[PDB]
Amino acid sequence: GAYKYIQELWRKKQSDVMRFLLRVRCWQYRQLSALHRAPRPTRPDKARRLGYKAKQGYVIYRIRVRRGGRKRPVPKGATYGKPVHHGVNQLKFARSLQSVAEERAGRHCGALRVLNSYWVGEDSTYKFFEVILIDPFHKAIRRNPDTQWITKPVHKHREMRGLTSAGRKSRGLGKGHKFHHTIGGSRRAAWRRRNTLQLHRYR
Amino acid sequence: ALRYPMAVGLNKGHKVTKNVSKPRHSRRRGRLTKHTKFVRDMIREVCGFAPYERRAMELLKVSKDKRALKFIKKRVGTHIRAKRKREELSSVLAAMRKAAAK
Amino acid sequence: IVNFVHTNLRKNNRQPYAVSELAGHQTSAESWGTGRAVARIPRVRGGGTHRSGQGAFGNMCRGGRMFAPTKTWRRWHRRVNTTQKRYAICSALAASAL
Amino acid sequence: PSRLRKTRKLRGHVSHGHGRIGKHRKHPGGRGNAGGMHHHRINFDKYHPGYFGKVGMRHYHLKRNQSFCPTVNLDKLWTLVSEQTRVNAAKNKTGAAPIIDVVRSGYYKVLGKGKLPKQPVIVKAKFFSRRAEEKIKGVGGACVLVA
Amino acid sequence: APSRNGMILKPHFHKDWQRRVATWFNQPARKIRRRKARQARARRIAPRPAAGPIRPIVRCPTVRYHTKVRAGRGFSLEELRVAGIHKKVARTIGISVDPRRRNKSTESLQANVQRLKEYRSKLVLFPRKPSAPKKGDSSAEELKLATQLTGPVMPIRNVFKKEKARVITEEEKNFKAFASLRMARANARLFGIRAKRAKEA
RNA sequence: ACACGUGCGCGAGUCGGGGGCUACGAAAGCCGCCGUGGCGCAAUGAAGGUGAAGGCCGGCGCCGCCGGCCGAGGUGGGAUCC
RNA sequence: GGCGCGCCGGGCCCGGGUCUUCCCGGAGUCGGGUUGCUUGGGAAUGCAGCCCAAAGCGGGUGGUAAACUCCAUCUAAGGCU
RNA sequence: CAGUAACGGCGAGUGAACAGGGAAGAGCCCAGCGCCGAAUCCCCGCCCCGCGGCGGGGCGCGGGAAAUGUGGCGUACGGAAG
Repeated sequence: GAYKYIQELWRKKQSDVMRFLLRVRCWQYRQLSALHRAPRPTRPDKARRLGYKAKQGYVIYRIRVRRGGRKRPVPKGATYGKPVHHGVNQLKFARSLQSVAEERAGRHCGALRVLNSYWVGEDSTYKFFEVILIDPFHKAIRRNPDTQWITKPVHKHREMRGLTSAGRKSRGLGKGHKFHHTIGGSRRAAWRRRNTLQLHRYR
Repeated sequence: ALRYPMAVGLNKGHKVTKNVSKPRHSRRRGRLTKHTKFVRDMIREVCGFAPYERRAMELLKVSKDKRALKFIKKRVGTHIRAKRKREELSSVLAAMRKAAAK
Repeated sequence: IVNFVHTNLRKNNRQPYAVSELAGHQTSAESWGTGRAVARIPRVRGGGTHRSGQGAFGNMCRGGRMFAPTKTWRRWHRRVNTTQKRYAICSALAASAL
Repeated sequence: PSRLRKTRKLRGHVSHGHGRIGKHRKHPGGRGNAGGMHHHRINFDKYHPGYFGKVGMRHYHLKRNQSFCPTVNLDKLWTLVSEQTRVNAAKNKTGAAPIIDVVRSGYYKVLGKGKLPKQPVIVKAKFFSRRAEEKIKGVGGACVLVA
Repeated sequence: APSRNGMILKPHFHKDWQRRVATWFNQPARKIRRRKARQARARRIAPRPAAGPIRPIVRCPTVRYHTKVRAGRGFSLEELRVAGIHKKVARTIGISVDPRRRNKSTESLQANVQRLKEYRSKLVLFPRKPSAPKKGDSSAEELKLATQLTGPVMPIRNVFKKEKARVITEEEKNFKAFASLRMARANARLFGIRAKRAKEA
């Protein structure tokens, strides 16, 4: 199949073939608005993996996120605290720019529900991500029993809660020795158990 | 001259006869299949090389595969990875000493 | 042993009671300070009402909270040893015959 | 019982049993374990010697089951097996010794503290001390190793 | 401040702990809540075991506990295969499966094979239609003695073999058990530098 | 939470507190192949680790095996018994 | 509003075992450096920015940095519950 | 487990995890790789049951999505074909 050839060609991003396409498209993407609808997946291959079945109701928005970290919003760099919290410039936002992309695609398209996203280019100033959006109300999705999980009210705004694959990676969850601080539901759920007096009735 | 099974030492543990079990199918992931070899060999001919590979190649052509080792160890990541890269960049380079011979 | 076991296991069928956590502390009260010829109690912030400048926070203050408000994490239940529990019933049946 | 307490016998007094000169103030020594090297040094020197400083090697991921080796002495070795066996050992004619599987009862080492009564044993213990060996050999027994 | 000979003790109450006090007045209502659900489930899983499907004989890991035996997650795929049970059919007839469980021993393997052999003989299998007993079912007189198994099904018990008294042989008397352990310690530790100095020599 | 005193129970053990089984009663009663586990029963060392009486009479004026029986100290003061 | 007893409406023409020939995996992502936050995680537990940029007997983990060995242990960068 | 390993002007303080005993207990689906003539899907017209969860059966050189990949088989516990 062609998809395996597109898969391994997309791993040779330093090649003359892909450095032409990742640059000339990255030009084309700057000239477009910061959030616009793409008519198809830029990568038909990558969208296959992340769940994009090319049928009616499946949507792909190409949104760009302004590149760099996060500087602390304080007037004239003055945090009026202790020398630890004096920091502003070299600070980093907890979620990835791919997750910041999905939650603008999903916020703008509130009617739709965000599945996943994939990188399609980066410049000095911007990254570019195709975000896979689904209609929970198109009968193609609303009838297909293996894709009617998004159609239920539990999956409203996955992108906003870190349920999307890009969103999950900011939380620090997974199994084993490295992911103890989010054992239970999350980092918030771990913290609670550990800082709750189980004052038993008898004790 | 009979020993006992001891809980510490060079050959410690409890008596267990070992079953000849087939290794599980998850173990063989990343094994180089006949077809996926061809695809990476095919796309290599279509795409070419990364600039760091080509620079490392020109350090092997002057025959400096420590200054090439120290290069790739900065470029690709670790020592274990940079050694495998040096092994494989020298393998594609050996074929250029073959393919020009006849 | 009958007295000890009776007067610890009768604390176990006992429902919690507590004063509400916010009781007395549902005001924006603030002490007038070190003049004004009044006794430095956190006075209720200004208005055209009776409460304006009365006194809110304190066990002694009218309205107010109580001293050390009763918490529901009081140890209501006292556990007794099984052997001691048995040696209350053996003694209680024994006195019943007499 | 709030009625049995000292608080009830301090109604009618003034300071409530906390001094008239040095009043019951909030934290007049600092909170908790403060001034341990400054103004509470003498308490810490006299009663908690060794409190300040490091010693020995840090062991990061210590699991308490790798270093599990619960010990029984020879003093109470016979209590692991029923009193019937110790009775049936001496009286019978063969010279057969009963087996005390020390691992079955939940100990991994046999230390040799007690006087061991003069009748043979076979002890299937995981570890042994040097004395515990000599005592069982002296009474006339086996120190069988097991894992 | 410390008064005299006290314990240098550190309470963990420097946070806002009173907000997060978990009280246990739920407990007696919870024990009824769990119990009512346990009964209502048992009456639903109507002739089936109440405690659920069979769990395999499983050794506890780590040297502390490997003298004991548990109920596991589920049966290994080779424990089912040697027993002759299909891994998709196992779940339907009340057998716990987990694909994760390896088998390193024949002892634990053949024990859990013999476990499934005992289970299937104990099993009473109803027809899927009452008016049609199919080929892989049981007889009507053996179907009327079907009662819910109160407690865990084939409870896994921790028992040691009946060994008798022996006349102590002359190697058993003359086995230096302490010095054996102390030699083994050295023969584990130093071994690596003997094989290294055997390279040099 | 810790300490010490005192009362009770059991005692080298002890304790279900978490779970489970069967109006007052959200109580009480029960479990022991629910004692997991806690503390106690063993200490010391940074750790590798090690881990708690002997003398005698002999077989080869002795020395490590061979053997045999008796064997958990001594002094001083000691309420109580004799 | 559950729950099966009998008819009919249309769907569905399915298995299991051994044998041998073939098939088999998610990339600006792992990973590395560096920075900041973070954690009990200590020559960096986690998270993120920028830069470097993979492999296929490979890759990750194996609670002290690194080289050289064996071994053990899972299949990451997709989803539901 | 455990106020433990560890963190900390190694000061004040902070501080998990595994094992074990329980409550509950349930597993799974894709992409890829491939195979079958896109075998798949949404929608409009009429007839016909029919439902205050708009679904069922027809009937249409009726329209569209879709080879930039729909559907069936199949997912690391291996799988498929003969």
